[PDB]
Amino acid sequence: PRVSSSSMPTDFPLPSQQKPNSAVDYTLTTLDAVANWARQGSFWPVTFGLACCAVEMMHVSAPRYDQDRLGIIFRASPRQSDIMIVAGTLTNKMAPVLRQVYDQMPEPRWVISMGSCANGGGYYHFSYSVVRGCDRIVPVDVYVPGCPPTSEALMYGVFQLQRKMRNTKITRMWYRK
Amino acid sequence: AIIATAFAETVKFSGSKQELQKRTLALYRQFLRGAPTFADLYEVQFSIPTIRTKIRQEFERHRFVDDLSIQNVLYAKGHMEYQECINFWKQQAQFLKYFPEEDDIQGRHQPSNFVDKFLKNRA
Amino acid sequence: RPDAEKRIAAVLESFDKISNPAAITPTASFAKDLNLDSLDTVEVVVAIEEEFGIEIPDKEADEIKSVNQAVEYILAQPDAK
Amino acid sequence: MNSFENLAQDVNITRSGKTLIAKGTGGRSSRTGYTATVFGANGFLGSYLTAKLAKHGTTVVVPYREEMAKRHLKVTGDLGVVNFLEMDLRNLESIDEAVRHSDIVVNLIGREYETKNFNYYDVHVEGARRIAEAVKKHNIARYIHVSAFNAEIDSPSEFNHTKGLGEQVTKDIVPWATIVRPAPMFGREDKWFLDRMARSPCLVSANKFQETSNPVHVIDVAAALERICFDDSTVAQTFELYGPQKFTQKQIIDMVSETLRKEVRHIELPKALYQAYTKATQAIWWPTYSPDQVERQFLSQKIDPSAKTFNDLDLTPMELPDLMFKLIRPYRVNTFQHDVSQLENKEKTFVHILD
Amino acid sequence: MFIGTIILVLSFLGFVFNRRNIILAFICLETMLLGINLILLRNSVLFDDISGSLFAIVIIILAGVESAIGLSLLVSYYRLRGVINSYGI
Amino acid sequence: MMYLTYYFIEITIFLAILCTIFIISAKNPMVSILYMIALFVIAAMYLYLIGLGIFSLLYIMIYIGAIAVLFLFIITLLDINSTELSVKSNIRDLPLVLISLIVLTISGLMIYSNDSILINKLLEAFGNDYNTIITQDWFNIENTTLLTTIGNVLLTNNAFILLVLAIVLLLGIIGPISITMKHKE
Ligand SMILES: NC(=O)C1=CN([C@@H]2O[C@H](COP(=O)(O)OP(=O)(O)OC[C@H]3O[C@@H](n4cnc5c(N)ncnc54)[C@H](OP(=O)(O)O)[C@@H]3O)[C@@H](O)[C@H]2O)C=CC1
Repeated sequence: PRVSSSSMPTDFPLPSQQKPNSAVDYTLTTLDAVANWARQGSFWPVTFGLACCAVEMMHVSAPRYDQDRLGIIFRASPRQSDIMIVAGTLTNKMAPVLRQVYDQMPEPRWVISMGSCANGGGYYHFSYSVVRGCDRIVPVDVYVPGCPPTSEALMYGVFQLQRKMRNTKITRMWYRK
Repeated sequence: AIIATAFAETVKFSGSKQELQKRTLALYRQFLRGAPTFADLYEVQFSIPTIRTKIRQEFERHRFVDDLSIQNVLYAKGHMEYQECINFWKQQAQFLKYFPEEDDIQGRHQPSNFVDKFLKNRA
Repeated sequence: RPDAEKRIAAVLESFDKISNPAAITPTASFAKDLNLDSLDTVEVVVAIEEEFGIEIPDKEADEIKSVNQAVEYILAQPDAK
Repeated sequence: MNSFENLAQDVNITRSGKTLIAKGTGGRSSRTGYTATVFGANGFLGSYLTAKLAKHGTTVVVPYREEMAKRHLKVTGDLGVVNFLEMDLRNLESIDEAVRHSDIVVNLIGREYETKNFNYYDVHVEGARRIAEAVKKHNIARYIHVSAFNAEIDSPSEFNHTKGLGEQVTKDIVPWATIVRPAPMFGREDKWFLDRMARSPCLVSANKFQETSNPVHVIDVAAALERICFDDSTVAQTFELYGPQKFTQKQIIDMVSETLRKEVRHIELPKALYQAYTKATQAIWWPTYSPDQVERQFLSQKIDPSAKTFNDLDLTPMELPDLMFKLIRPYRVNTFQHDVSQLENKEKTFVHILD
Repeated sequence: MFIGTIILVLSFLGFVFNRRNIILAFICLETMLLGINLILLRNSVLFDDISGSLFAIVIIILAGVESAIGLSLLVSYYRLRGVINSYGI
Repeated sequence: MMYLTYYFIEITIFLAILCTIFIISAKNPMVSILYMIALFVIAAMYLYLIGLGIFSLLYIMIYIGAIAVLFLFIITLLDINSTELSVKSNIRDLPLVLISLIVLTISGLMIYSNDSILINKLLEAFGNDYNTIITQDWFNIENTTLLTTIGNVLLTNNAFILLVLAIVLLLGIIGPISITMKHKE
């Protein structure tokens, strides 16, 4: 008896507004919350992308604003990292190297654009030797404004990114799919 | 002293066409011998003959240039590009700038008569 | 001698620019047969040196201007005589 | 300067009474006027499609369910071009939102396997009906369904059965619907073809590797959908995008093995055992072959000769044996150099050990 | 008495019928010495004697020095030639 | 329970056979060195089985710890080409391999006995049938083990061999220097 009907519900709420009410739902919420706790408390960017305006990023590694207190560690290599920070000017002589480093990163992976020269080209927007935005190469999740963005702006941007991953659905979406 | 890199030639402006003929021919020969290296180093998706065809096209571009100084400039620029390519300085993009043709046909309508250009406001 | 001209005349007719499909002979000029311009005369010595797995110098890859000179230079046994 | 290679004119007019004036030369900043909607741009084919649409400034509405698979689409165009909505076939308002302001709609929905929330029927029939009813309500000018090759309303394969029912329902609500019927697509990061023959530890065929088909490069099918979205001659029509050369499974595998320079592993164990092993692997959460696909291993490609083809769009579809090098060179191991002899005498001149 | 004789014989045969490289030759020498030491230590246990273990420890010393000298000699060969081809010594 | 640990020696024999065949058949020599390490481990196991763990450990800290480190230290730095095991190249040795195997094994087994008739010399080697009684006496008073005994005899009764092994090790220092290090100055 081959299927030839469908009880497909309407009015099924969307993921943003999907509250839990079943034990499977609370369970998947707990597993997602733990995975996201892991993703938040260990937030390791790669040393690449920090060309120009590295001073303000190094000041977030400094005493007054310790990034390591949030579990941030900068790594030499993509393969161990999750996050890329496209600080500074993204020139046309460098974009392919950037895309290599981004494809080399293992999923899950995010991107956070620190500064104006990397968001929309900023000051050198009309130059011959510039990518007018790092969007053109890689997909960006958070845009920090500034030139050079204050250490506090970078920390706040990381606290917006932690929020993005914290309201992420890893298993609940599979229970939808 | 700051010594020259691998395949560097000293810039020397020949006073005659008969010597630059020889230098250009050596450059063409080196490009051809090195084309398989240009296929290995850059992850290329076509033939070595197609590279040699493009090289012949690029040398036919300026085949009819009789001003000696401009020829010396062209030869120096070509040796620069050979040094850029054979040493793995260029990446794939900067190399396949020279091979637009190999990439897939860009769309359908490629105007070649007037009326299509007018309908596309390109006339 | 037949070990060479056999592959030589192979790569000459493999070179499509020759307006004659079948005019390759010893004492066939690369130039005044008009089979080739000056660039093709280098494309051919290139295809020959790589056919035989060798690399000819500059002065002598200039001196190679006909089939007799090519067979006589491969005769020196660099490799793959 | 850049070009509008997709458009034949700059002033176009939809069948819904909208005028669409093009602006620019056809680069990142240009606008085609159009507004489309692609229900599976997150996937293998829809990704190449949105890339080709948004390269020229066509506004692209991209319904998504996972926020993280999609991000690789925002790159494909300027700001404001690519627009995202969270959607689900079990919510109707979401579908009306996605299709409201669209001149074009593109349905790429369909899994090669069943799930707990979606059987083959619910996703290939009811989902098509929901989208069709919204395409009809809002009277969208164009609708471009994609329904799998070999589709037939009643068939041993439930997949092809549903795919055939999705065809007739779409065309029985939206008479002006265009239907495409691609054959097995191949390319970089494909689902079940070259990445599998190049990565899977061992293949299996309940038949022999004998199922006949005409495969096709996915970029060309994306070119086809581009050349159909804008050509209004293709209403109430049907297409068979199959490809010039007929290839049996064993032929493809031998070319894959030749190009890879590694011996692909194939087994050829019978039907019921493989069908059972697939059925038991459908309980783990990750996609795997499903009982209905080994059923399709016995169903070669019957081509419908009454439907349009590539040559009705001025296309020259590509050949597998040429492209396999580009697609499989990454898995090429390239063990070492050939025939190291006649190199001792050359190596003898160099200094190998410094002091 | 068995295991030592077997490793010794198989390693002599793989030393003799190696048409491939040289590191197999070094390895087969070391395995031959191993099998000898096992033969000898088995006999030394069964007799409850010490001369066997003395000769065994001496073999270990001498075999390590053997490998040191052999792998300097190989390095000399490589100095001059640059490649240790499959059928060269 | 008792007889679960009865055939461990036969297991090690079978495993040593395997590792030898694998050393001989492997493509890349690095793998052959890894199998040699497996063989030295199996030997160390067998030595523990027969009551000599001290030599098991001396092997693991000498052979594996130094010699095999060095073998990898060489093959990592040298361009040691190869020729993968084949049938066109190595099959020709099968008759000679087989004859050599049979003769060398039967001779290596007959050699250890003093009987005059040949066949009985091998049938004596195959007589591993009877168990060895172990009695307990009370004459050993100290805590002397094998290493202490080795030190006593090596440093008293056989001092000369020690004072010659010092010179063997001087060769191990001085020859490799002379070979590798060019005293141009
Ligand atoms: N690729 C091929 O070889 C062939 C493909 N086809 C057809 O062409 C289309 C191509 O898809 P393909 O390129 O194969 O890559 P996919 O099949 O992975 O594309 C699947 C898309 O459909 C979406 N989707 C699937 N099920 C649902 C659902 N239940 N509710 C909502 N969205 C859903 C997915 O969204 P998400 O990714 O967010 O889950 C994904 O974007 C399909 O319709 C397929 O049947 C036909 C013949 C051969």
